[PDB]
Amino acid sequence: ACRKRVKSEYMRLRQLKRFRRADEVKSMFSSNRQKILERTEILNQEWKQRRIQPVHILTSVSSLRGTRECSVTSDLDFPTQVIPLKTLNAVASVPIMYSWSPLQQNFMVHGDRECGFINDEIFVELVNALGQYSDKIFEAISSMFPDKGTAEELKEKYKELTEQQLPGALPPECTPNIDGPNAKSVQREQSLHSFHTLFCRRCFKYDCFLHFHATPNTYKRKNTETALDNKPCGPQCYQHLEGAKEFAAALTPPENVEWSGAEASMFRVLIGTYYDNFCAIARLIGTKTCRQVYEFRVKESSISNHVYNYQPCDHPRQPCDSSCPCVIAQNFCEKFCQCSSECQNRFPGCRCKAQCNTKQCPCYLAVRECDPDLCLTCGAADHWDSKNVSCKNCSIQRGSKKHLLLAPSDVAGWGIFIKDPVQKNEFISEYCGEIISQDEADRRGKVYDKYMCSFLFNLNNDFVVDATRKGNKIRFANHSVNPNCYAKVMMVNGDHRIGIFAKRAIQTGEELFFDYRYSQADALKYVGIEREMEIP
Amino acid sequence: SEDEKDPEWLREKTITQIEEFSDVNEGEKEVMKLWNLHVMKHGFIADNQMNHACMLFVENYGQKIIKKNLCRNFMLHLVSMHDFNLISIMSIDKAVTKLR
Amino acid sequence: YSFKCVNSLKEDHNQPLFGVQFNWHSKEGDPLVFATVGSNRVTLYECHSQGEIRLLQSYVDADADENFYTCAWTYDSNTSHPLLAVAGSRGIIRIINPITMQCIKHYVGHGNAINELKFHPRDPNLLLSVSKDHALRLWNIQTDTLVAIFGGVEGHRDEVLSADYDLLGEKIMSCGMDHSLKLWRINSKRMMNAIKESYDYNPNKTNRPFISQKIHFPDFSTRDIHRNYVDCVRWLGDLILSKSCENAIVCWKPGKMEDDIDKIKPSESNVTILGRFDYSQCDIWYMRFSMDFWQKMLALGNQVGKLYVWDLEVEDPHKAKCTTLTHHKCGAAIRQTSFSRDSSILIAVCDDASIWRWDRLR
Ligand SMILES: Nc1ncnc2c1ncn2[C@@H]1O[C@H](CSCC[C@H](N)C(=O)O)[C@@H](O)[C@H]1O
Repeated sequence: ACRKRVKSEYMRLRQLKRFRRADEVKSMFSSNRQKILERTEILNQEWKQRRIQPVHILTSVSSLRGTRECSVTSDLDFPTQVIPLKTLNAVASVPIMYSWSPLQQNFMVHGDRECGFINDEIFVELVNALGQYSDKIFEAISSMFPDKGTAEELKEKYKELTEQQLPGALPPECTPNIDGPNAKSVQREQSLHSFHTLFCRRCFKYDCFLHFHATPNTYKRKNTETALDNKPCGPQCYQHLEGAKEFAAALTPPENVEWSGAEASMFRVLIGTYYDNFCAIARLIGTKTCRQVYEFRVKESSISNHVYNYQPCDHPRQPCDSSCPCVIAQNFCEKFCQCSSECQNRFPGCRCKAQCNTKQCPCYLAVRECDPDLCLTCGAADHWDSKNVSCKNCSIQRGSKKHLLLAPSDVAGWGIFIKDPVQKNEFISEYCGEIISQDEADRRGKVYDKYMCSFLFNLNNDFVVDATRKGNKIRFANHSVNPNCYAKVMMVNGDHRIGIFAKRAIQTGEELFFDYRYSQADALKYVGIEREMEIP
Repeated sequence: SEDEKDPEWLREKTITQIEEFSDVNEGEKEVMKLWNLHVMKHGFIADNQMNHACMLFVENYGQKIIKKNLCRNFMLHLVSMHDFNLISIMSIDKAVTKLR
Repeated sequence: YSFKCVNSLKEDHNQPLFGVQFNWHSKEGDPLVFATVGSNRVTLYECHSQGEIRLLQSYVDADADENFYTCAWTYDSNTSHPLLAVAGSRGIIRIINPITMQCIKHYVGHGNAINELKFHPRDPNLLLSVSKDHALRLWNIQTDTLVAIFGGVEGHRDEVLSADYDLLGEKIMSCGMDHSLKLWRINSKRMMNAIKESYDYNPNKTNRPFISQKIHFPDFSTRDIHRNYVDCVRWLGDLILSKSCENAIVCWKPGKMEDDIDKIKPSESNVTILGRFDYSQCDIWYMRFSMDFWQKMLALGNQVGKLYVWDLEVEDPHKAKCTTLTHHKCGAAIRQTSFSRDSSILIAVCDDASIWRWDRLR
């Protein structure tokens, strides 16, 4: 009888939850106001403390009798009054500039249908079996009206419920840090995987700002790093039978003491570094003496140029064939590229010996600087902290930023100068900014064109550099068709840069100029001014 | 001059960029944040520079790591760069011996 | 609940009018004042019985012919004199002392133009300036120094005009044209110190200037709240009052109801909605209103001169006690309104260089 009626009201229970939205609104509408009453008087209380001077009306001024006076009337019947207007002090007409952040680097860039249910599968047979004229029918019953998910849709929704109970609070694959008192015995591949994923070789750090690109960090050097075999290199270390010397290669007086599971977490990490050092493994972590560390280990063992963007072009087994990306990009197969020195697109380096930025030098002749390991002959790696080296193709590498002086330019708003005199072709800091893709450059270009701004430059055939929201000082320098300086694109170990150099001998106090090299619409609309006098 | 190796705001930018990882522990996170922050603070790019960076990371702020007691993550951090062919065996023991 | 118009005025320069604020920097019994700022004109008014109004001091600016639309009450804690800090479309801040009847103080450095001026509720010497640069500029008026800068890089993606002060000045708010909701604490340890050394400076002390601070991380952010132009945001304790150009005033607090405002994190973006106040024909920007000193009743003006009134007592937007005050003569616009320090006097701005003053029927 009432079985079905009690069932009949079961799926109508959702409408009761509709008015629960306003359950606690009035309660908090009282708490906040109560606190407001406390705060408002306190400020008023302080306002009671400080005496305040009244107002004073104007008067006729002997030196300003004829000051121009405005008149204010009343929209209503009130009288009309006329009082003079005393002009305020002079204000300096200052040119306009737009907010930013100091950037010294280059960085890559209501429906009518809803869902919900109740997980009462225990009692749905009370709903159906004990409520017919069973449990699985909840998916179907919830599915007639489009206000809830369909019978199948609820099944994935219930799969979320099991994925909502879950084990303890932790990401499914991450492991606690070893420094933590709950250090686990996570093996080398799993533990280093977090380091593997986060690390980035190009800028030799973790999670490079300026760089989904990933490579397996298997390294093509010799497979092992063996140190010592069957020898007492430690203060007291095993030798045993010497037939194990080949066995260690083939795998590729006993005594003992206790151990701990936590210390074993790094023990077979140590065997991943040397694989046979009986002593350094004991030196770092071990509950056994350097004698017995072998005993623990043995049972453990028994248990035509430029244009495109650089890329570490790959060919793991095959040589640098057509599948080698550098064949397509038309540039070098650098050390990061999977070509060896055998691969003919290997770059030799900065082969100079005396000066490695001179007219006849591969650094200066080509578009590439000298890496510290390239003109080692001329001290490219000589005291990077020190600024005195014969290799001048390291200024950006050593970050020898110039002293740029912000100033206001009659040509356009503000401008940039230099503190020290600079002769022809000396360094000026790089146009530090952000590297965006071509498509967003189209998006940002029209945005910048919409706001009539100029901080965008095409990096190469593959990318475009932006320095609008974050940039360096030189982005505030003006332009001249007859500039005193120039911008020249630089390469750094497969990274696109741009060097700024003075065209002529220049003393302190000269404004900086260059050419944006923009589209025709971009040029005239922005730099169609050159400050020339016409007599006739 | 305002010409320094790193503006102050960038330090917390990567701090936010590192800390956002819901899948990375705090012990490893804090060390690498400390490890990130010194690298641009000195601007060392060469392999020996990276070797010189580690000996400068210790004995200057590795005591803070000792103060933070975040060693075991750092030791795995030290072997990581070793296995990343940037650091030799002789360098990793210097940090090990400095604590001990 | 009780507000009728018994007074009105109109001046001669015909420019669309700008913000007006009542002298809450007064005493209960002293002559309470309200000022008015024009594009290049600034003036004040006095409220008298029987609806009478007398025009107070009036000044003009012919040299810098750009709009002046931002003002903030100023008071001298030392000499017990009130003032008024004004700024416009060039970013230069001018301070007026009616007793001195002259403007002598230098405040330049703003990027494009200032679109808000406000002072700290306690400190009468610290001015809040908001920029269309998406950055927040701060000046210590008495020391003439530059206080820390907000929103240099991590600010709103579009222009910012509106902000608010809690009565403690614990935090500061940013709500840009991009409908985002960005908040910065003022109770930061770095912030509080920089406030202290702002008063600690001497030109002959050091060659170095007062080292300002760049702060960029906003303690909260949300964008799905407003689908249309946002131009008005307020604070109600831990609540975020807001008005957009969508004919709907809305208030909310971040995250759950139980979430305290002072413990929120920048990465959080959850918002639970609890307010709604729709209106009509006010779907444009340049629209600002007033809130009483006690923060109890509001006067929402309209471009057709209509005034929408709603109380913030236990009576909530859930019932939305309605009062659509209106006057027939004004139909141009209402750029700003001004509740007095008391609730008795109300001032409404009509765009054709005209004013309409309403009085509470207490
Ligand atoms: N050489 C030039 N002459 C006139 N206007 C220029 C200019 N170079 C850039 N501009 C304008 O200035 C804007 C960028 S600001 C760059 C100009 C100047 N260096 C300064 O700091 O103010 C662009 O929108 C462009 O329209």
